[PDB]
Amino acid sequence: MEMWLRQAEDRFRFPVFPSSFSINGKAAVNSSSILKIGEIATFGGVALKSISISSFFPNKDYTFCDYTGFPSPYDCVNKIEKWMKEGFILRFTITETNINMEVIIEGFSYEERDGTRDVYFTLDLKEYKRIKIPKV
Amino acid sequence: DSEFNGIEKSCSLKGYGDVSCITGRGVKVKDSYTKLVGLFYIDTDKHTWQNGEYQIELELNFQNLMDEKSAGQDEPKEESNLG
Repeated sequence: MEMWLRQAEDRFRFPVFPSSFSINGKAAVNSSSILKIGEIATFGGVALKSISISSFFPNKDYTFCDYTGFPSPYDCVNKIEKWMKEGFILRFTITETNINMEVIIEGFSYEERDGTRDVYFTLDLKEYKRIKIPKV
Repeated sequence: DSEFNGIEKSCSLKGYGDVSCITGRGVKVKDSYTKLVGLFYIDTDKHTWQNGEYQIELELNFQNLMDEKSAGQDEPKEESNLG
């Protein structure tokens, strides 16, 4: 499997695939209480999905890397930080699954914690839906 | 003598009762410390039913202290011998 983040024709592919990934979905339920019968509930609408990714940007060509030719760690950091700064609408896809949707970046944290100069990161994404304004 | 007005004494009560406690009727409240009973007139009322519980809220206006036993001591006026 591969992981991509793309802004129009500008595409970025993650060099190290993470250890796991999980998608969260919820729905809203409205509750009322009626005399002498108890609680009742009705459907209220679905919420936006969220996804979080943790991995690192390598500082050298490892054996377990997805491909060869990726940029430096801080080049990746700068590119993603610029995307988060301007509030771009991006497309996030994981191949061989059903995950292919438009998202927006909520958080980005990175750190260095050993002698290898690798940069560990955590990325938070949120599903994006455009509003339709009717006309006549 | 009708135009004079004195000090006003009131009570705001919330508790349990029946549907008979409505505006325009007299009610009795017992004092805890002295064990004395007073008579009040209901000025405002509100009854609510919700979630299987029923409560009342009253606005009371104080009239006077109920006399211990009988104030005028009304006795049933009977002849000593019926016939």
